[PDB]
Amino acid sequence: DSTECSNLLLQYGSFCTQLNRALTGIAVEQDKNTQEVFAQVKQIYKTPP
Amino acid sequence: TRAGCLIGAEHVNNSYECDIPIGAGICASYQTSQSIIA
Ligand SMILES: *[C@@H]1O[C@H](CO)[C@@H](O)[C@H](O)[C@H]1NC(C)=O
Repeated sequence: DSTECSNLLLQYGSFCTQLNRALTGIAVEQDKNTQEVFAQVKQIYKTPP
Repeated sequence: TRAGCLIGAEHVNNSYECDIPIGAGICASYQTSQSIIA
């Protein structure tokens, strides 16, 4: 909540941008992990009685 | 959605294989004029 933010951003928010890119890659990477471990076969057969 | 509120795309009831990971069971694609669908 600092009253100057644009100067702070243009001087040091690019490191945070790169690290946020790293976290976004990790997040999409975890989603792809869940997809490849649970969706090996994409066929839905209903449970028989 | 459970992930958040989405503005700017048209929701469709039918489902396809998705390439843009949104989250909370929702995905995005650009095919339908032509507009982004969720
Ligand atoms: C999608 O489902 C909702 C469920 O209420 C319905 O109101 C809507 O008309 C449906 N749209 C299409 C294109 O089937």
